Amino acid sequence: TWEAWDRAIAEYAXRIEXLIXAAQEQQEKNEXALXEL
Amino acid sequence: TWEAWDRAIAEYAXRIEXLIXAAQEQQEKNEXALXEL
Amino acid sequence: TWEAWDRAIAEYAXRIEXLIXAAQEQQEKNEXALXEL
Amino acid sequence: SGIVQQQNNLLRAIEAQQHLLQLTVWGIKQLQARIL
Amino acid sequence: SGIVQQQNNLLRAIEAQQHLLQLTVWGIKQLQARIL
Amino acid sequence: SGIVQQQNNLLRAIEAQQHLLQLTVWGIKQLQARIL
Repeated sequence: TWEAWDRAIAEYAXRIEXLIXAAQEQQEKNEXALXEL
Repeated sequence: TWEAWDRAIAEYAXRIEXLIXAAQEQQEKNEXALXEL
Repeated sequence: TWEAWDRAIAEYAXRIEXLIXAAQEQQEKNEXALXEL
Repeated sequence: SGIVQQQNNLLRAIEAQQHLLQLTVWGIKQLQARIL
Repeated sequence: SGIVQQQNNLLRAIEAQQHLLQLTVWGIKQLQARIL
Repeated sequence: SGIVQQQNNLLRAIEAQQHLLQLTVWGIKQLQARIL
């Protein structure tokens, strides 16, 4: 179905927009580690 | 509208193809810094 | 045509899913180099 | 400082694809609805 | 250890766009077929 | 040398998504036009 797909996209676009959370919040440790050095 | 969207995509796909400018032109500082080391 | 496009997408989505091969298999050298250090 | 400023530029580009991916999807949904 | 764990998080995000890009395309192909 | 050669491989992959994102959009535009 198309609402199976709308749901399956939205959740997936959730996972990505989770990863880019994890990433964005390293980048701002890295921009902490860079503070010291 | 759809030409509102065509315009709003194209500009956005501009920003990205700006970032990937900024990035591509670090990668080739990094590939300069790597020259030394 | 649309099968010109289906083919031209699939091959391209091949190249990417080749790069993300190359990348995934650095990330797991990096996660080897990180072993030592 | 440049590499970190850059991983940031990769991160940045990906975020911009994320908005562009959602825009393509909007288009698709408008076509789904109009054409069905 | 964090940066490597992160490049991994970029790599990870890209892989997730790859699956999302293929999903948009499926939609497109269903519209191509229905509307032609 | 490998990590830099790799950030390059991320950069590379993103560029390839950019071309694939534009291709999906072409499809969408052909459907917009045909179906309206």
